[PDB]
Amino acid sequence: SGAIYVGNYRVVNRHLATHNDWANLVWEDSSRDLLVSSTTAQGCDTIARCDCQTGVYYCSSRRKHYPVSFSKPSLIFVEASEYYPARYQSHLMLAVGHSEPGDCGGILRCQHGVVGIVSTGGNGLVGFADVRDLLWLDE
Ligand SMILES: CSc1ccc2ncccc2c1NC(=O)N1CCC[C@H](C(N)=O)C1
Ligand SMILES: [Zn+2]
Repeated sequence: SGAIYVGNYRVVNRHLATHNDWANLVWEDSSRDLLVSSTTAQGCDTIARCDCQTGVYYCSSRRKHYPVSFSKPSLIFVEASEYYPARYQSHLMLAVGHSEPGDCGGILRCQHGVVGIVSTGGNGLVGFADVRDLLWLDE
């Protein structure tokens, strides 16, 4: 679990969005596993606007932060789960690191700010949904 709070927006994994997230929907994209909802309070976070490929992510299954080198956002095949059929997820970045399903929502950050959130994983792999292209989050 986990979310990004910037301005009057809350960014979450679309597969973990609540009834309240859907009732205050701003934008969602099943192909990116992202959902953004509106908030009444002003949010705590800043979004990176960069091309960093190194950063640090929070891993809830270890209560620890880990450094990672990650690929550029791309279209990656993702196996079928209880939430989605087998499909290509877009704007996804992969890295070597520990992750478990409950780790989705953990923030990936670089020196410039929030880069994205955990969205997929595998045997010694972890995937992050990029948010750096969503320029409207800052306005
Ligand atoms: C951090 S999530 C994770 C981690 C390790 C895992 N190992 C083995 C198998 C699955 C793992 C898994 N789950 C995962 O990738 N998906 C299920 C939830 C929705 C995700 C999506 N964005 O389509 C795909
Ligand atoms: Zn950066």
